[PDB]
Amino acid sequence: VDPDIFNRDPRDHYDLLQRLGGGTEVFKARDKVSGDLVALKMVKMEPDDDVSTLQKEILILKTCRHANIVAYHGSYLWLQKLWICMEFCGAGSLQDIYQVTGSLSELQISYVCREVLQGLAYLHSQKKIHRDIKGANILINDAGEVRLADFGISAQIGAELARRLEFIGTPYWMAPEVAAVALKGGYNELCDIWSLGITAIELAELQPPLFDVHPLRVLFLMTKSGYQPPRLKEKGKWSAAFHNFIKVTLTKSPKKRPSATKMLSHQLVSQPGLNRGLILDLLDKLKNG
Amino acid sequence: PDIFNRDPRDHYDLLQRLGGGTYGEVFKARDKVSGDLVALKMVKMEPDVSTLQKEILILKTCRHANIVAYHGSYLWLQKLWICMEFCGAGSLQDIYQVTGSLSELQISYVCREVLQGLAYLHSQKKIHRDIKGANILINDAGEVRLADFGISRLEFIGTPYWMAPEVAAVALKGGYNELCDIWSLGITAIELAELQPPLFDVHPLRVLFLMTKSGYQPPRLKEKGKWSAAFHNFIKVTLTKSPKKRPSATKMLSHQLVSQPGLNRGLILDLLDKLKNGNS
Ligand SMILES: Cc1ccncc1-c1cc(N)c2cnc(NC(=O)[C@H]3C[C@@H]3C#N)cc2c1
Ligand SMILES: Cc1ccncc1-c1cc(N)c2cnc(NC(=O)[C@H]3C[C@@H]3C#N)cc2c1
Repeated sequence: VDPDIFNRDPRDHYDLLQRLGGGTEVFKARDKVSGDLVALKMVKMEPDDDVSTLQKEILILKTCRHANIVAYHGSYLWLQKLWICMEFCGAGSLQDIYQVTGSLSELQISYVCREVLQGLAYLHSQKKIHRDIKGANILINDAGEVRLADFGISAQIGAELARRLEFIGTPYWMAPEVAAVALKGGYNELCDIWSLGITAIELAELQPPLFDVHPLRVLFLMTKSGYQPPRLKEKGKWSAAFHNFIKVTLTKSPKKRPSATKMLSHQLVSQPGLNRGLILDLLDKLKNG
Repeated sequence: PDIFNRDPRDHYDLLQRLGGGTYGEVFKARDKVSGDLVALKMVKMEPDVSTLQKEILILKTCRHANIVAYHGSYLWLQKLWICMEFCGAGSLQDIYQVTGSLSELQISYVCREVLQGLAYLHSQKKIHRDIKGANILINDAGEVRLADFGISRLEFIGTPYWMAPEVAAVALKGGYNELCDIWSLGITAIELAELQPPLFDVHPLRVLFLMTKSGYQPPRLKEKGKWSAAFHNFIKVTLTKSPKKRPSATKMLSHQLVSQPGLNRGLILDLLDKLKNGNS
């Protein structure tokens, strides 16, 4: 439910095309009037299904108006099926791409991080947290431009918090550090910086560190006292400025991890020559490789 | 270990819900064979039991005198029933509502017995998370006991390879450590002294937000007169603002208030006697 939801059938305005992506129901679609391409995320919805999560997710997306975040074109409601209409990105995600091209070049990774940091600075300026930064959620269009997508996990966290906030009851025995986690969450937007650092390793190595480890064992490894941030594996392949970018983004203490704005001044993402031309090259490798 | 794949209604007669949602789905029940009374707590399951048996084994390997007795557990139609000791007198909140305010010596004994229970749970990397009068049980032997529901959300997690360490910490523990129990015990002592925690009449949200301000100062006992230096000091240190400075359960057990002589179950049997008089 949304206060600007179009109360009509999206198929009156769009021609459905193929289904997109694992980890979605997302469809490529074409505006019947304009022939423009879009992406339509359909989710069937009984009237008894709780709307809280879908309500927050639409809200999070409509109040975004930034180039590095997939544009929003309204939502629909018809026939017990909700639809979210957003910008379409012809090349899909960076994960879809590197599974074909192999590891990106350092300059390509540098451009991608700058564009992601720009989007994160905008999200964090709205006090939004993405919380699922990864190769699979960084979309690339035919022009080689970078857009951030998939606010599902961000919506889930916000939905449950507001619910845990009004199902609070008697917190009069609650310690101060617990109440801070109750109201604010236990972590802040700097988690997106860490995730970006992991994504940089992912685009260099085709998987995040510890990808071959059982996920539960990973949660325990990262919570141990002596846990050390991960590092690039093939050190000789990369410059010191890239290593430092990983080191600083992967600062273990969130009280010392630089913000998105600060990172956008780092040497790796402030060097000259970073433009979508680097990704047009990557996309040509994808086509002609 | 014995988890029964049986309907617990085969063995017990349910009698009445206990508490008022403060405990959840908890029932007084009678053993159909003997007449023994027990308390049966129901907890819903998903189709997700391996770890379940591990936590059960720990619950019956326990014979700590400050943990409620565990008799068994039933699994039936995706619902887990935990069979426990039944305390006729209920909680300390059940008691002081009829009795009134506890005495400083009675409060000191409770704090000692609760601290021992807390030291046990913390030694298992369990956090109680809900220390308060309503959750401190008193059996007819005069024993002060805590319930161990540590046995009792991958949605938040999903895949963890990209998440920050602090996000993983929130996903596992929850953003804090067992020292939150020490704060809740300090508040509980005040509850036992005044029949309410500090700020009971303020709106939950308001109270929550006031604590996050850096201008927050811990609460204190209402009437400075009725209480001794030891009690006041016990409060001060248990209600330490920063968890990095809050004393552990083991350390708090050496505090003067819970070490003094004369702490014995007589204090609690006296309380039950007063309760018995109030109900006639
Ligand atoms: C990632 C995600 C997770 C969860 N919900 C939605 C999305 C999501 C959102 C959007 N706005 C998208 C826009 N465009 C694309 N483009 C393609 O998938 C190219 C490969 C197809 C062709 N041809 C995918 C998109 C996926
Ligand atoms: C604390 C807790 C937290 C969450 N879930 C269950 C319990 C719990 C566990 C147990 N083992 C109990 C055993 N006995 C009682 N007794 C009464 O409530 C007497 C006053 C009623 C009458 N008549 C309550 C019990 C509550």
